[PDB]
Amino acid sequence: GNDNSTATLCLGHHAVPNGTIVKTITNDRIEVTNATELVQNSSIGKICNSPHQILDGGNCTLIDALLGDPQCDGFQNKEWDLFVERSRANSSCYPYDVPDYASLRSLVASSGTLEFKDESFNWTGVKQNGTSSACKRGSSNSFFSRLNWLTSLNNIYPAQNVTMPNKEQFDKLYIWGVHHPATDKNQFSLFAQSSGRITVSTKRSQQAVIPNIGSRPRVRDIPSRISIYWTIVKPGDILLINSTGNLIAPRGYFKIRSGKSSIMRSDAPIGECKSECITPNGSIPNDKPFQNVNRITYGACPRYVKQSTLKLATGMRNVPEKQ
Amino acid sequence: GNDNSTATLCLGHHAVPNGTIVKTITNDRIEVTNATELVQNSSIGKICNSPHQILDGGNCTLIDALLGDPQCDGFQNKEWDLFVERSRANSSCYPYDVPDYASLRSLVASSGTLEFKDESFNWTGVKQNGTSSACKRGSSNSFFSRLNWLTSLNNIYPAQNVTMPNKEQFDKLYIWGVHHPATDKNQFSLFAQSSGRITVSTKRSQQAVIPNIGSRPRVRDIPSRISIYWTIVKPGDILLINSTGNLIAPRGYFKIRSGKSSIMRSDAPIGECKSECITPNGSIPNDKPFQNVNRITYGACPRYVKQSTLKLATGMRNVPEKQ
Amino acid sequence: GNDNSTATLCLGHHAVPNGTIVKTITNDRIEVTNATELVQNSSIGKICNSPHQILDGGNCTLIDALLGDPQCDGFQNKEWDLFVERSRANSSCYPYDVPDYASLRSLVASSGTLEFKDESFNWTGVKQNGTSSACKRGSSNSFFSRLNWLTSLNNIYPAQNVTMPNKEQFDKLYIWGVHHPATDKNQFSLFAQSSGRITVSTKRSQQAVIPNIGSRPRVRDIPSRISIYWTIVKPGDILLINSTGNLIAPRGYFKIRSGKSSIMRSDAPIGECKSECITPNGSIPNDKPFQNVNRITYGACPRYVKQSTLKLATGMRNVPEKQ
Amino acid sequence: GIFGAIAGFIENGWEGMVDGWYGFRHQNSEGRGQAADLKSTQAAIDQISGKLNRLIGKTNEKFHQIEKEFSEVEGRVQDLEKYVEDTKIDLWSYNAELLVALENQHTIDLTDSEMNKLFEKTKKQLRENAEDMGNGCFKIYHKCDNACIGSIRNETYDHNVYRDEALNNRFQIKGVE
Amino acid sequence: GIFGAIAGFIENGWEGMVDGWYGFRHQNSEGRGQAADLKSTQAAIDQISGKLNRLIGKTNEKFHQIEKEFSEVEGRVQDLEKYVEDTKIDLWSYNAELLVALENQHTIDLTDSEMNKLFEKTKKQLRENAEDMGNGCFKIYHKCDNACIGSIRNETYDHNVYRDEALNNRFQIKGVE
Amino acid sequence: GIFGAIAGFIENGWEGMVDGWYGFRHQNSEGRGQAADLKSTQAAIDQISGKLNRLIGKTNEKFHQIEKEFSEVEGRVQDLEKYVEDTKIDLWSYNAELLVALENQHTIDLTDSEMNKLFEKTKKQLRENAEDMGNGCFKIYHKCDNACIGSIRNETYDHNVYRDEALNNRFQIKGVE
Ligand SMILES: *[C@@H]1O[C@H](CO)[C@@H](O[C@@H]2O[C@H](CO)[C@@H](O[C@@H]3O[C@H](CO[C@H]4O[C@H](CO[C@H]5O[C@H](CO)[C@@H](O)[C@H](O)[C@@H]5O)[C@@H](O)[C@H](O[C@H]5O[C@H](CO)[C@@H](O)[C@H](O)[C@@H]5O)[C@@H]4O)[C@@H](O)[C@H](O[C@H]4O[C@H](CO)[C@@H](O)[C@H](O)[C@@H]4O)[C@@H]3O)[C@H](O)[C@H]2NC(C)=O)[C@H](O)[C@H]1NC(C)=O
Ligand SMILES: *[C@@H]1O[C@H](CO)[C@@H](O[C@@H]2O[C@H](CO)[C@@H](O[C@@H]3O[C@H](CO[C@H]4O[C@H](CO[C@H]5O[C@H](CO)[C@@H](O)[C@H](O)[C@@H]5O)[C@@H](O)[C@H](O[C@H]5O[C@H](CO)[C@@H](O)[C@H](O)[C@@H]5O)[C@@H]4O)[C@@H](O)[C@H](O[C@H]4O[C@H](CO)[C@@H](O)[C@H](O)[C@@H]4O)[C@@H]3O)[C@H](O)[C@H]2NC(C)=O)[C@H](O)[C@H]1NC(C)=O
Ligand SMILES: *[C@@H]1O[C@H](CO)[C@@H](O[C@@H]2O[C@H](CO)[C@@H](O[C@@H]3O[C@H](CO[C@H]4O[C@H](CO[C@H]5O[C@H](CO)[C@@H](O)[C@H](O)[C@@H]5O)[C@@H](O)[C@H](O[C@H]5O[C@H](CO)[C@@H](O)[C@H](O)[C@@H]5O)[C@@H]4O)[C@@H](O)[C@H](O[C@H]4O[C@H](CO)[C@@H](O)[C@H](O)[C@@H]4O)[C@@H]3O)[C@H](O)[C@H]2NC(C)=O)[C@H](O)[C@H]1NC(C)=O
Ligand SMILES: *[C@@H]1O[C@H](CO)[C@@H](O[C@@H]2O[C@H](CO)[C@@H](O[C@@H]3O[C@H](CO[C@H]4O[C@H](CO)[C@@H](O)[C@H](O)[C@@H]4O)[C@@H](O)[C@H](O[C@H]4O[C@H](CO)[C@@H](O)[C@H](O)[C@@H]4O)[C@@H]3O)[C@H](O)[C@H]2NC(C)=O)[C@H](O)[C@H]1NC(C)=O
Ligand SMILES: *[C@@H]1O[C@H](CO)[C@@H](O[C@@H]2O[C@H](CO)[C@@H](O[C@@H]3O[C@H](CO[C@H]4O[C@H](CO)[C@@H](O)[C@H](O)[C@@H]4O)[C@@H](O)[C@H](O[C@H]4O[C@H](CO)[C@@H](O)[C@H](O)[C@@H]4O)[C@@H]3O)[C@H](O)[C@H]2NC(C)=O)[C@H](O)[C@H]1NC(C)=O
Ligand SMILES: *[C@@H]1O[C@H](CO)[C@@H](O[C@@H]2O[C@H](CO)[C@@H](O[C@@H]3O[C@H](CO)[C@@H](O)[C@H](O)[C@@H]3O)[C@H](O)[C@H]2NC(C)=O)[C@H](O)[C@H]1NC(C)=O
Ligand SMILES: *[C@@H]1O[C@H](CO)[C@@H](O[C@@H]2O[C@H](CO)[C@@H](O)[C@H](O)[C@H]2NC(C)=O)[C@H](O)[C@H]1NC(C)=O
Ligand SMILES: *[C@@H]1O[C@H](CO)[C@@H](O[C@@H]2O[C@H](CO)[C@@H](O)[C@H](O)[C@H]2NC(C)=O)[C@H](O)[C@H]1NC(C)=O
Ligand SMILES: *[C@@H]1O[C@H](CO)[C@@H](O[C@@H]2O[C@H](CO)[C@@H](O)[C@H](O)[C@H]2NC(C)=O)[C@H](O)[C@H]1NC(C)=O
Ligand SMILES: *[C@@H]1O[C@H](CO)[C@@H](O)[C@H](O)[C@H]1NC(C)=O
Ligand SMILES: *[C@@H]1O[C@H](CO)[C@@H](O)[C@H](O)[C@H]1NC(C)=O
Ligand SMILES: *[C@@H]1O[C@H](CO)[C@@H](O)[C@H](O)[C@H]1NC(C)=O
Repeated sequence: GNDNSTATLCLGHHAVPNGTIVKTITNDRIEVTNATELVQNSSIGKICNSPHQILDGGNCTLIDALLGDPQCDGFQNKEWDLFVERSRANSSCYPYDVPDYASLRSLVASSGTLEFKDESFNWTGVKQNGTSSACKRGSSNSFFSRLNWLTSLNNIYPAQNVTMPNKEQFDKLYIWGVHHPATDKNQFSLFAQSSGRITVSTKRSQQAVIPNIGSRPRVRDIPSRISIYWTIVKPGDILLINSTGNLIAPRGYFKIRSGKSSIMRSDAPIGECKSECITPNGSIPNDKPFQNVNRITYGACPRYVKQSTLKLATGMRNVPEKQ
Repeated sequence: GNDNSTATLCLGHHAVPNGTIVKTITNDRIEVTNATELVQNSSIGKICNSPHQILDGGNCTLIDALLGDPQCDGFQNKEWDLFVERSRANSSCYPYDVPDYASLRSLVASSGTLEFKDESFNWTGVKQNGTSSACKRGSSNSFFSRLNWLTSLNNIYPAQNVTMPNKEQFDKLYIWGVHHPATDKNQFSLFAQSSGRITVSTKRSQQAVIPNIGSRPRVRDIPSRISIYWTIVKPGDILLINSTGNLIAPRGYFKIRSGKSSIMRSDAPIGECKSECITPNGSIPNDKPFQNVNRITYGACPRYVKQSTLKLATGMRNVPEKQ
Repeated sequence: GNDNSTATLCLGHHAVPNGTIVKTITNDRIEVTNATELVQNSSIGKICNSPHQILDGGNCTLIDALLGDPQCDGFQNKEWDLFVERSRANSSCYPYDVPDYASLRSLVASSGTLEFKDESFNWTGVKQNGTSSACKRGSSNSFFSRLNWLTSLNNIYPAQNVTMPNKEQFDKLYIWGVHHPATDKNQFSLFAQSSGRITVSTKRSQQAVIPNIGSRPRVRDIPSRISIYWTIVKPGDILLINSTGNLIAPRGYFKIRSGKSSIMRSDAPIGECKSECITPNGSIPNDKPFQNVNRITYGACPRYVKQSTLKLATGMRNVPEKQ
Repeated sequence: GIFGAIAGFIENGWEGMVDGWYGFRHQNSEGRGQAADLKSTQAAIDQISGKLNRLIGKTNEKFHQIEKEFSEVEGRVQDLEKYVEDTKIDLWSYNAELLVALENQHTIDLTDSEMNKLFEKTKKQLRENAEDMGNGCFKIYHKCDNACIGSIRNETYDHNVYRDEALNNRFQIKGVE
Repeated sequence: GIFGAIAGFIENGWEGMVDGWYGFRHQNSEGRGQAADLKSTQAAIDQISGKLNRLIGKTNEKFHQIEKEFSEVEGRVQDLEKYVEDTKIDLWSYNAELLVALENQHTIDLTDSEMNKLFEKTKKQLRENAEDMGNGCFKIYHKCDNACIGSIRNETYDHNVYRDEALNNRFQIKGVE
Repeated sequence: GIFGAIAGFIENGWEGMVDGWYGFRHQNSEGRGQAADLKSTQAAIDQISGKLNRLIGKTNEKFHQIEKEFSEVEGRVQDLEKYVEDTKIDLWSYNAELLVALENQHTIDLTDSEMNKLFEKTKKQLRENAEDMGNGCFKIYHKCDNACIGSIRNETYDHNVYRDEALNNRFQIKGVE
């Protein structure tokens, strides 16, 4: 109440007129003089191509580039730390399918390298270099650039027996296929055999595919399909291709390795910023401990939480005056 | 003490003669004036049919109803939010097996809808609506109500070529089988072919099954088996069945969707209470944050913990008097 | 300050000139009078065989002992709680492969029992005890001790139709194989059939394997391979063997149970200690709550954490004297 | 007991309380009475029942999940499904044990602090009109009737009214010899 | 508020403060003044911003992971992949909620304790030269100018100089009757 | 340093103590001595080694688990097995870091409070016979021999015996002018 003789000395704390709401263990609603946000909830909206190398999938998908699709002709021996394939990709060549599409796509993405070194397979008494009317590069009939459609020559398809040992110090990737004809007439015209059979084996694992003749719905004016397999040859192993008939022979091997590369499905345009995380929504700042923009992340991204907001108390309780 | 002088003013805290033991971070045994239980350890013992729709599996299983078993004849186009199949289910029709039984059972349970709209497949020169002596509905020979056992007519089995475009806006479910004959004499009797072959394919995925002739142990007076596959046709796709022989043709498609439905194995009787969780032991109260009655739960059930008791201290430490 | 009239009494706490650094929630570097380590970062460097029974794999692998490899001839009906297979194991018999090697190896490890009781299969008009020149036991030609290589007698291979119903109360394990011949001449010489077929079926599940004739790379002077399947007969099923040829028939059943047994890959010098945890690096003390030596553990082992150091404060803040 | 107001200087607990948690006990020349402090117990009630509010009401609706019981034995993928479900249980078992341990310890310390500050608040009001025995009791040296005891109870007590009287009974003992 | 120095005996805050967190207010015969305590706020600043340092900067580089979105409906293996990813999200959601709750509660109690110990430290320095009004405000009885308050403000105050003077104003009221 | 009895008003530590954690130092006309309080250190010891008891002894017996190292490269199912095991390691890494952080902070606060209540308990026993210098030390104004100093040590001290003597040496300075 103030006086003239004695003194007075009080203690206090600073406060702000407009505080921030936070959540504690005992109070679901409590005011704090200053609070920060822990979860990221926004993105720049554009992918960024640094520091990790980012290859745009363009008009096709990874496996399409693995086969030599003319739409992915520009991916000739290209590496990437993240293959951003787009949802608008369309197959624009001879129809094909993979019995283990999920396994093959993830395996190639992990290597992150499309290095190709063609090898001279010793095919004898057969017409190699097969072409189809469903794969037009430069307005001319063609086929997959990484595959070899073997077709009988002079209406004769002698049985093959070839081998290709490994001298290198890495796991080679031989990718071959099996041609399923639509009709029995197609089987005899191309291959001159009532029923073919294939055996691709190594010293450790063996494979055997019997072609399944049968008419299938027309896609890209082609009623037949090709089923594409793959084999791994470690150093010290020897590959052996028997191939009585119906073989879409490989041409070389893909240099498989292991690293920090992967694949992602996204539609955000590529940019030029610097960011340590890539998500399908786009690059995000890499400072907040948590985030909720997208569960699929690449890089040193913050953890994903369901909660959209998490306020952390940085100041004391805000108890204003007046009122 | 007390006096005829100035004062005495003590402060205290309430307590009870019999407290409850709790566990803290520093004391494995400490008394608290009042504590609550956080883990649920008991069940009502009866499954309850509200608010989630619950369909009793009856005498058979989901896949048995998916085929048309007479024991499941009452499941004609029925939907459910939880299919409670019983352990006493017994197959009472033609013996069958599924190479991917786990995948097929989970897929149908997720849709939670047995809607069936038959389509008139264009089978020519063949005997449709085939029956069998191992499935007697009304004391008369019959077969699966959702399958069509094609058999050769006049000892002739012409090759088929049929199609079925998808014009709806949902993924159709065509379920077909292949008949494995017990003996070579059987293979000629119903099918008039030395060796059959089947090709069911769409624009995106293809399948091909060759029947495996061979005698198998007798169950329900039948030495043969039927293996049942399934195919999914998205809108804009088209189905194609080639079927040289041995095809257990489908009749229609099941309306596949996605929702909150699932399957569960249980033996508790069906009641009429209101509960938000269903477990094989039975419906449980939904108030306690944790539970340990059963790991398999459906609905908004509490989390499962190994500990059977977890006491939470609500009052202060209990320090009684006397003694 | 002292005097000669009044007294003086201060309070204090003990401290050490050299303390230990610890990490708290608010101080990444703070000194404590005494702290302890929580993560185990070292091992004895050797496995040891107490209290759990430990069987050394020796020169071969578990599946090699499952077939009768002469290298594992000493594993005749031996049980274990942990099969420590070695990285130097080399196959020393007829080359073989398993389509589900991962599944078969895990199943046998879980049972942890190589009990074998041979059953007299009734093979008629065929040569039993088929021997191969790729497996020398006692400098003489032999084959797998648990498999029976059926070969045609007098250039005649009658079809086989035999059973073996189950009377015991445990799941029998019939392990059989199919012989893939390298060349068509080999197929006729051994089995006298143009093309074989195999059918192993029970009342619950059925199997059918057609041999894949084809040349394969030479290992141990053998161009052919044997692919080994397996079947489980429950207490009440009846196994049925049905094959025109190419059958590497079983000799009995491996008694299957479930218990606290598993396989592990290691290279440590198995000893004579007693320890409740067995990691591939060795045996670790079982007192620290966490550890970081190896992610693969067997027994009551602590929990693997990435952190190599976690110091727990078991004292007070060390604020020293002087300075 | 991190503050010391429970099981510390207070010997025991008062079982004869039904109108609150923390209270008072006084004896005067005109009689003896008892009453509780509504403000103190209400504050501790909010910070105890509030923990129940945080625990109860979590939304964890889950409908379709992988199989957890197996009538067969297949191999690799069956082992993986069992390993995933078991790991989830083990992680949540530690989360439940840690949560109850922290909540129980904090609750005990919270009630301990809530009465240590009631003792401090009362002692501040009485100024040098009273002292403490070290057992939670006071000695108000003014000749306090029932009115002033209650006046202290709802936090209104002018110490200057009884200031010069209490100093006589605290320092002027036997007329300073 | 586990000590009671915030929203306890201190009734309201001081919005007119930009030069510190915890400070002083005084009025003498020569005027009224205000000044903050840089030592008290620095102790709480280090123990608050340090929590930001622990949270920010974690290295969790992950490059190749299982598929998390599906255009197919496969069955068993598709369900397991979804279940594993969903379980990871659910567990980390509880970890984030629990962590932010413990950090916020500890921070509030930390700042509350910092003012309680500043009041205790100030009271110790003044010895019996003054008292407390029960609202966090002392009542210095010495005939003091602007000099003492700054000296107390930076922890240097010899009570013996003003000891015998403050005794008359505290105990020798109206000449002990 | 939540309470302030460690690194607060106490300037330094005492390396010369082997018989306990918290102790006393006194000087009288008959000599200087030192002895520790067994009751205070035992209370903290039980609440310090108890945390060791909770951590050590957990039963988590696991025998059969999925494969964790791979000599081949399979594909989809191989990736899932690696993701599950890695996720379990990452979650348990955070659980260990959080647990050791909460335990260490609570440990430091517990010892800090255990000596703050020792100062409060001692001061309550002394009543107004002494004061404090603000560094954990008192001035027992009574002519205390060795017997009464140790009498306070094991909690037996009737202040009424030395009450009028201490008031003379504390308030009647130079005969009140
Ligand atoms: C077993 O059963 C199966 C299933 O039924 C059956 O397979 C069907 O076989 C028939 C023939 O017997 C197939 O029909 C043929 O398809 C050919 C091409 O027609 C399609 O492609 C045209 C070109 O499109 C391309 O080019 C344009 C640019 O020009 C571009 O935009 C497109 O994207 C694409 O790249 C397309 O124009 C055409 O569409 C016309 O026709 C359809 C259907 O009537 C109509 O809806 C459209 O509006 C439009 O008018 C179509 O999509 C081709 O070989 C052939 O057409 C020639 O022959 C017929 C008959 O002689 C003439 O009338 C016609 O003028 C042409 O000369 C014919 O249309 C059919 O697609 C198959 N279906 C499936 C599902 O596989 C098997 O044959 C049966 N038997 C056996 C033994 O297997
Ligand atoms: C390749 O090898 C396989 C495997 O060996 C082989 O397949 C076997 O084939 C033989 C015939 O060659 C099968 O045996 C036949 O089974 C028929 C039915 O018999 C069974 O069912 C009877 C009825 O049970 C039903 O009904 C009752 C109510 O009435 C109900 O309770 C039951 O639950 C069920 O629904 C049942 O009574 C009978 O059991 C009797 O016999 C067994 C065995 O002796 C005995 O243990 C019982 O106590 C009881 O007495 C049995 O379970 C039937 O066709 C047939 O019986 C007739 O023929 C024989 C021979 O002429 C007469 O003796 C008899 O009186 C009848 O007229 C016979 O029993 C056998 O089941 C097959 N095995 C397997 C594993 O599938 C192939 O043929 C071989 N070759 C080829 C080319 O594949
Ligand atoms: C389809 O194509 C495939 C692929 O090309 C083809 O398969 C090849 O077939 C040829 C024959 O046509 C195979 O070569 C034969 O291999 C036989 C054995 O030779 C190997 O084994 C020798 C023994 O090693 C064992 O014993 C020693 C101790 O003695 C021990 O240390 C070893 O570990 C092991 O246990 C080994 O010495 C030998 O190595 C010699 O030769 C190689 C190659 O020249 C050389 O690199 C070495 O330095 C060393 O000199 C080898 O590893 C055997 O049948 C045969 O040898 C006889 O015949 C030839 C030809 O008449 C004579 O010159 C020789 O003196 C012997 O009499 C021959 O070497 C070849 O291995 C196959 N390759 C694959 C990959 O499978 C198919 O035949 C084709 N056709 C069909 C229808 O399928
Ligand atoms: C998917 O569905 C299609 C459509 O049904 C099936 O295709 C049919 O396949 C069958 C066999 O399974 C075919 O039937 C036979 O085809 C042959 C046709 O002969 C060709 O070659 C001779 C060579 O001299 C020519 O003269 C002739 O013109 C043909 O080019 C012959 O083997 C058979 O014909 C003989 O026998 C019949 C017996 O009834 C007599 O009527 C004939 O006169 C002749 O003596 C026979 O016709 C059939 O033609 C195919 N249809 C079509 C439209 O191509 C697929 O098999 C089926 N696929 C699967 C996997 O299920
Ligand atoms: C992997 O690759 C190998 C190597 O190419 C393949 O092996 C070849 O298989 C083909 C068939 O697919 C063989 O070709 C045919 O083999 C037969 C040989 O006849 C044998 O039996 C008769 C019995 O009277 C004897 O007289 C004769 O000497 C042989 O022992 C015959 O069916 C064929 O020969 C007849 O027809 C031809 C037609 O051109 C005539 O020139 C002949 O004079 C004769 O009339 C024909 O030769 C071939 O021989 C095999 N090669 C080898 C080196 O063995 C595998 O099949 C393949 N495997 C896979 C899985 O792809
Ligand atoms: C084998 O099965 C087919 C169907 O898969 C049978 O077709 C059945 O044909 C009869 C003809 O009388 C249909 O009955 C009619 O149906 C409607 C009302 O549903 C109406 O037109 C009439 O009142 C009459 O009841 C019957 O519905 C139809 N079945 C189905 C499932 O649609 C066929 O007869 C069977 N046999 C053979 C040899 O194909
Ligand atoms: C505090 O409580 C006491 C009683 O517990 C109140 O004392 C009463 O005061 C009224 C006037 O307000 C008198 O008429 C009564 O005689 C008093 N009762 C007794 C038993 O002495 C006191 O007023 C309360 N104070 C406030 C501010 O609510
Ligand atoms: C605490 O601060 C006060 C001022 O707020 C200081 O007092 C001054 O002391 C100097 C000598 O050191 C004198 O010349 C000034 O006249 C004093 N100012 C006032 C307003 O009285 C005091 O010295 C400071 N103490 C410390 C230890 O730094
Ligand atoms: C507290 O400890 C002191 C000594 O530290 C005890 O004082 C002794 O008391 C006995 C009788 O009990 C005398 O014979 C001794 O001469 C005393 N020793 C000293 C050094 O003065 C005291 O009794 C203890 N109090 C209690 C309650 O145990
Ligand atoms: C009253 O205040 C005046 C200045 O207004 C001052 O000179 C005087 O000393 C003060 N008197 C007392 C008794 O405090
Ligand atoms: C601040 O709080 C007041 C109420 O105290 C509210 O009306 C106002 O909208 C808030 N914001 C600002 C910018 O004043
Ligand atoms: C002493 O107690 C009596 C009742 O026993 C009471 O009337 C009297 O006032 C008391 N005396 C004093 C001095 O308090």
